[PDB]
Amino acid sequence: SPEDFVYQFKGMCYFTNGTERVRLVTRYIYNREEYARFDSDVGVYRAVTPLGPPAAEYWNSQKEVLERTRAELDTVCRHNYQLELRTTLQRRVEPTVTISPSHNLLVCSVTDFYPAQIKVRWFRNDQEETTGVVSTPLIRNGDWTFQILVMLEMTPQRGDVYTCHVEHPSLQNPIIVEWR
Amino acid sequence: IVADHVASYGVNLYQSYGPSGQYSHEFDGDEEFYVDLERKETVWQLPLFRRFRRFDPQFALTNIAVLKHNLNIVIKRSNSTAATNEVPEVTVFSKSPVTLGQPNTLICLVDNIFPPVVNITWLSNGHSVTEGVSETSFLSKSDHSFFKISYLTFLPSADEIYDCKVEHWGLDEPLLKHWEP
Amino acid sequence: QSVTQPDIHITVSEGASLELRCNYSYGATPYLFWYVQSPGQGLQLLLKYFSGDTLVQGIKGFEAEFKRSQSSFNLRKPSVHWSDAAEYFCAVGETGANNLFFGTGTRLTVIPYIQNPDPAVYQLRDSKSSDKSVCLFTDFDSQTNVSQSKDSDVYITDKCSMDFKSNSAVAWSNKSDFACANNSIIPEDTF
Amino acid sequence: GVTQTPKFQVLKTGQSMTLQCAQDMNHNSMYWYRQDPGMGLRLIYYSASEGTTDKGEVPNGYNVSRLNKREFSLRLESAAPSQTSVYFCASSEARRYNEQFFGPGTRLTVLEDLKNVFPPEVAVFEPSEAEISHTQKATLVCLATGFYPDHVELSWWVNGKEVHSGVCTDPQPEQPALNDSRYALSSRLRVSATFWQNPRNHFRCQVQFYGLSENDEWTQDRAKPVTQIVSAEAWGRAD
Amino acid sequence: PSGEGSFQPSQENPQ
Ligand SMILES: *[C@@H]1O[C@H](CO[C@@H]2O[C@@H](C)[C@@H](O)[C@@H](O)[C@@H]2O)[C@@H](O[C@@H]2O[C@H](CO)[C@@H](O)[C@H](O[C@H]3O[C@H](CO[C@H]4O[C@H](CO)[C@@H](O)[C@H](O)[C@@H]4O)[C@@H](O)[C@H](O)[C@@H]3O)[C@H]2NC(C)=O)[C@H](O[C@@H]2O[C@@H](C)[C@@H](O)[C@@H](O)[C@@H]2O)[C@H]1NC(C)=O
Ligand SMILES: *[C@@H]1O[C@H](CO)[C@@H](O)[C@H](O)[C@H]1NC(C)=O
Repeated sequence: SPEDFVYQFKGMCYFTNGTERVRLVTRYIYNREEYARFDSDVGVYRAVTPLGPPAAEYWNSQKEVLERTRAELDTVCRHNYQLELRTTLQRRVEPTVTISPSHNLLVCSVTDFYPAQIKVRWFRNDQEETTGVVSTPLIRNGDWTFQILVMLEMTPQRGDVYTCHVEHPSLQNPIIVEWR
Repeated sequence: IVADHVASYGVNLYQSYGPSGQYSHEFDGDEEFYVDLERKETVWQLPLFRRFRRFDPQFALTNIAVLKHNLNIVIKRSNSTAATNEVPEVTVFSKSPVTLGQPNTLICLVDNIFPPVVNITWLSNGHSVTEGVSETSFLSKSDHSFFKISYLTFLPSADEIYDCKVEHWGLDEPLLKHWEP
Repeated sequence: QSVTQPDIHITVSEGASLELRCNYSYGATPYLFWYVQSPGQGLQLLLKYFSGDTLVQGIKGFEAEFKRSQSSFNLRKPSVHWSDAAEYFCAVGETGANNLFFGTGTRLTVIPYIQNPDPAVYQLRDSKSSDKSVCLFTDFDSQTNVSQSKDSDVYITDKCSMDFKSNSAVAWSNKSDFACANNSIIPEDTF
Repeated sequence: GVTQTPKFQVLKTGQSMTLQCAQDMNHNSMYWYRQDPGMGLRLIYYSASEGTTDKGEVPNGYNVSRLNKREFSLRLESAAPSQTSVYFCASSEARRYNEQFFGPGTRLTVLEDLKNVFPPEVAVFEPSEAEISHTQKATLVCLATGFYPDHVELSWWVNGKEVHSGVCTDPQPEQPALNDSRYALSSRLRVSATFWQNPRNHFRCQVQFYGLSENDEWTQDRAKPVTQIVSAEAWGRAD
Repeated sequence: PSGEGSFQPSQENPQ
């Protein structure tokens, strides 16, 4: 019901193979419509929608504005990445693995881990990787931790032991949790 | 579009309603910090960031001022095209597996928030909760929309129903997402 | 963060090469600047550096190279002009800090070149109302330097839009009985 | 560009004065510096954006107010002899490490005693007869003696128009022992011999003086050194 | 400690 006019500016950095590949994209957005942007691969300001040409042409005409934005690949993208290595990229949080029976279905709850890289597998008895498991997408908790729930369509027997193999870069050896 | 690590230094936001604004830095989809524009201070989300990293809050105040100036020019260029309200997606789930006795946290993911004006409150058995309630800032999305996450530190009991009240202009009535152990 | 200038005053002739020394304290990604301040005027940015090529070209035909290992940003010019005679300041900044630290400043004096120098003393006719008598010397090369007045009640002044190339200095006293004849003067003089 | 009002100001210990600064570059950040010999530039106060004010390194005895995006003023409640410095106003797009654009500057001199303020004498020199016969070029050395403070700007006016060609003025202007000693500035005007020989040509050495205002108190027998131009004229001579 | 780098947004044409 109330009238609102939103404006957004996103100065993004894209890193690949560490410091090898770096790309900057400054996005100028009116409400949800991105009208102007600056790509490091392009080298100049470009209009995305018909609301962008007056801004892009004015920013390209000014020599000081273009020189500043072109230099932002080293002054902010490459600068903050060096600071990121000491804290964020060095941050390793060990996951908590628990199995709960929901009694012809098993859920492997992998809780609180950083970074996003994870490999979870369901095993039947010994060295028999099951192909009937449904895994939830990578859930973002928001407080620099992730969680993933891997469900398994299970049928129990007299001498059946179900193990959950979890691989994460924070561990030197994988986590194996059993269920009888 | 494809990269090993995606970062935003930062997500600059300003809107006519209030008028209110927001400045935050993101790395791989997670918020590093947010600048409290009124108190003129940098609030880091991790204890590791508070001890080894610093940010000048003056950079945010000057950037939001440019955004304030730019918004007025683009309104006239767009011929007063106001922001259309979006239907938000609400999901409620626990941080760790629910076990009676062990302390847990309830996460209320409110996705597809546009414009970025939302009221997220918690309800336990029909009564409003304020104790042990923490809230993150508006996290940016590729479709230029926002998502906010609300937390509730609680102890799961034998019988205790929880609901997440979300108030947005994209909804006629406040949406309630129920949760129970 | 700080900036240091070892030179306070540099005297050079027109056309000769210039080198203004400036070194900075520290910086992960430094912002180095060079400002020129003409007498009776404000500061004007010549050149700047923050990223890219180490050798940066600026306005008024100035250039500077960024030495990270030596932590310096020296300003250089192949041929100096008479208009370059001003105070030079070098500022320092950082990417994650909204602050700028300016230097003490280095004074620069450029003596104009005279192709046809004719140094001569002239007996000037002072006004009837004024108690003082005036005398002046015009067109002297960069090799000749005029020194401060020896006598207390005797005052000398120095010195000096494309007419003329020559410059002049005034030496006068309220005694009225003052004679033009001096510290280190050219042997060839008229009148 | 950055505009600063006034250009020169003489104040007594305790007086109040406001330095108005304006920029037409649509810049968010505005600054107020003070230039001193040997020290360089020392920031007093700075406004990063409209409706925001922050202290510099020397903010004691000063107060600022950011009226709008283009104007930023520096107010002095009580004048002190330690505040005797030339003030410069700067502006940058948004950050301090952006190209800073400076104004012309405002020279300020605070004195305890208002008795040591004297306007100069415009002693316009008549070109020497020996000069016209030798170098074939007339020179007019308009001298200024007995002036305090250095709040003096000289301008040469020929036939109603302000000239700059041939003007030679001192960069910095008697008693070396005296702390409140009056200085002396010399200004020369070199013109062709044919131009001076013409009697219809008019020469005027204009001296703009920045002294006390009409509201200021004066209880001395001598003439009040008010903001009045001191000018003397000279006409061309054939012989 | 070294401060965090930030992207400066380009001001729109006021004319
Ligand atoms: C930009 O937006 C305009 C909307 O209106 C106003 O303008 C902007 C600048 C802001 O100030 C807003 O807050 C404000 O609301 C568009 O104008 C309107 O476009 C409509 C398109 O469907 C059109 O129907 C409408 O006309 C109506 O009024 C006609 C009678 O006009 C009366 O009003 C004038 C006001 O000046 C007054 O002098 C008289 O009383 C007069 O009789 C009527 O005949 C018609 O049937 C409509 O009911 C437009 N109104 C106005 C005032 O322009 C604008 O649209 C374009 O321009 C207009 C001139 C026209 O050519 C349209 O077809 C165009 O789409 C829009 N411009 C663009 C580029 O999108
Ligand atoms: C949020 O709550 C306030 C009252 O505290 C109300 O005025 C406002 O409209 C609410 N916002 C939304 C989006 O419902």
